[PDB]
Amino acid sequence: ELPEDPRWELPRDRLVLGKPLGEFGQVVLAEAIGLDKDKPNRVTKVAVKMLKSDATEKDLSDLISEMEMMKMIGKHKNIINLLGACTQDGPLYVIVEYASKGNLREYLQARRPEQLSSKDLVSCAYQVARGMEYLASKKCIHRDLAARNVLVTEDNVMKIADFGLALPVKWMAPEALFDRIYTHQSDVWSFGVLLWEIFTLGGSPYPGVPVEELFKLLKEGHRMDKPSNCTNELYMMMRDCWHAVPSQRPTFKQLVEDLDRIVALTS
Ligand SMILES: CNC(=O)n1ccc2cc(Oc3ccnc(NC(=O)c4ccc(C5CCN(CCO)CC5)cc4)c3)c(OCCOC)cc21
Ligand SMILES: [Cl-]
Repeated sequence: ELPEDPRWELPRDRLVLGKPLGEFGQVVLAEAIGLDKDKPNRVTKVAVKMLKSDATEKDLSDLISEMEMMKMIGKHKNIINLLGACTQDGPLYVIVEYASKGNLREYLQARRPEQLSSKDLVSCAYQVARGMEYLASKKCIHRDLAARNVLVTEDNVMKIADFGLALPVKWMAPEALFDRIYTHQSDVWSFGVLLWEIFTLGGSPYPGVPVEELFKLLKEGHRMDKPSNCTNELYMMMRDCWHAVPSQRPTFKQLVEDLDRIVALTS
């Protein structure tokens, strides 16, 4: 039996569950009635994460921990924000903001040659940087930053997902891969691969490279090549994110500052 929290508790009769959206815990589309108490007759489209039918006691503990983490972090434009929850007299439902256009990898893959400009791709990169600047300032390490874990809203807002949970190897920094040392600097390495994903329109990184070979290539100092539709300045930003010593990588503050200047100058 879970403790009630009046700040976040939505009644179950205010939540109409819809189609399944995604299958590490089950997610469904839903409609919430009267979230903003200013307008109690308004319907809001929401994503509702829950446990699977064959879920353990440890899975419940993780999903509770995930909910409590999201309360502490607070609201930002470029993250999947908590909107409410159903904890009492039924299954745990963690209600969050709905992102109608899916994850960023599929969004880009679908829109390969409506078309997206150069300015749209750098804007997309800036919003992911701005959202990670926030999560870093709230002391939250992602551990798994990628285009699959960025969602896209109806109004083209990039929202970071699956942040701070208690193949992925191609996004991990060497220190994270070898020693399991996850830091804010290892999330920058992962952001570098996320840039490479954006400017390849959802490309698969290190293609035809097995797991055993990828350990050696990074140790020896090999990196991914420049994309075709991509400037030199933006590739230097990728290469700086992929610096071997973690202290020498840029911060998300610097990346936000650099990307803000680039979006302004791009057409
Ligand atoms: C730290 N904890 C958290 O961050 N989280 C807590 C709860 C939680 C819930 C999450 O699920 C959500 C949230 C918001 N939106 C979604 N959207 C979709 O799945 C979606 C996917 C694909 C389509 C496509 C449908 C078909 N057409 C085709 C053209 O018409 C193209 C769009 C449309 C929609 C899922 C989540 O996202 C990551 C995992 O997703 C399974 C992170 C979460
Ligand atoms: Cl609420």
